[PDB]
Amino acid sequence: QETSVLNETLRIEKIQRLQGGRYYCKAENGVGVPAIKSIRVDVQYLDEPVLTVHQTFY
Amino acid sequence: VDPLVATNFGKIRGIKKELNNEILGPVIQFLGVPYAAPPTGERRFQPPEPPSPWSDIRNATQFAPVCPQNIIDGRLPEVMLPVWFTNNLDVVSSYVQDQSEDCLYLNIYVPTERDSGGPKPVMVYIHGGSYMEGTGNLYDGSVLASYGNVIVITVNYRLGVLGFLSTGDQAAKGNYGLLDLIQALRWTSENIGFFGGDPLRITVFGSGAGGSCVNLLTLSHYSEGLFQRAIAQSGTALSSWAVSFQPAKYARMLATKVGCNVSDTVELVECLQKKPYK
Ligand SMILES: *[C@@H]1O[C@H](CO)[C@@H](O)[C@H](O)[C@H]1NC(C)=O
Repeated sequence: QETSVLNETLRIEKIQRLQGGRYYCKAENGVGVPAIKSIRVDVQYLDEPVLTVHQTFY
Repeated sequence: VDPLVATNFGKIRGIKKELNNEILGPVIQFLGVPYAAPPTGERRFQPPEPPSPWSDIRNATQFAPVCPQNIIDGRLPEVMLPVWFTNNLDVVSSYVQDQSEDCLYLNIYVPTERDSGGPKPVMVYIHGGSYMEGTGNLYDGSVLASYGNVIVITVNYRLGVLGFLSTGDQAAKGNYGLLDLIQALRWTSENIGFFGGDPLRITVFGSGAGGSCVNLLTLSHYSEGLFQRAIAQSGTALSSWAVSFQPAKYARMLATKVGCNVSDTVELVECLQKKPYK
């Protein structure tokens, strides 16, 4: 997702699988090198399993 | 014309055969020639014995009965048999519809003619799909014999239970089918000279399990001097299905199925010898 928000708080309500990933907070003021911090949001889940079967000298 | 040959066991009459080809010369066929005694009665599960002689002229104008078998989709293994066989069982079935335990017969194809002169080479074809079925009668050696100017022989040996049952001890040593093949080669060595064949140039060849047979024969001392060359098509003695490593196991399953599963292996075999081959 293309997600550039100008806010000291990141808020994602009712998160989804795809909304997961690596986010970085960039902070700059002109003096020196911008400050960056990284974080990995790891949304977790467990869908319903699928069960299939196959048949098969002599 | 009227192919008659006198062997060590008696006079035999053959049959002339023309080929559907203008360059190929005709051939002489000797069908249903006995190379061993019938493996019936006390001779079941026993090595082959030489054939009995005859005083008249014996006819060899038609194939003899084939060894007992059940290929009418009686749970045969397709992965081991040649595709031409499994894909045409209706025709194949016609070649093995006439069966008997007395099935130790071979067929001889003799060319009627080239270049170098002298006794002609003998090529003995050993058939085999899974050791349970088949017959040399399926392989017409007429063209190979006529074209190559060589003698071609097809052999019928004991199959499946009757040909390979073994109790893992002295009660039944097994390899009866191989012993028939050895015996057929013996007969050939001793009588093929009467047909113009060279016993010093005998080549054994076979495809599939037939190829397995060829290699197994080359590892047996019983083959010394019998033949000089071997051709193995799509078959070896090293494959997983070339040899039965647990004969006793299967021998008892059979016995249980027919009510012959007794403790004593000797009594078990005698019990089987009383049962109808079918
Ligand atoms: C930042 O976002 C939060 C919620 O996401 C909001 O309540 C707040 O007013 C915002 N403030 C600024 C300065 O962006």
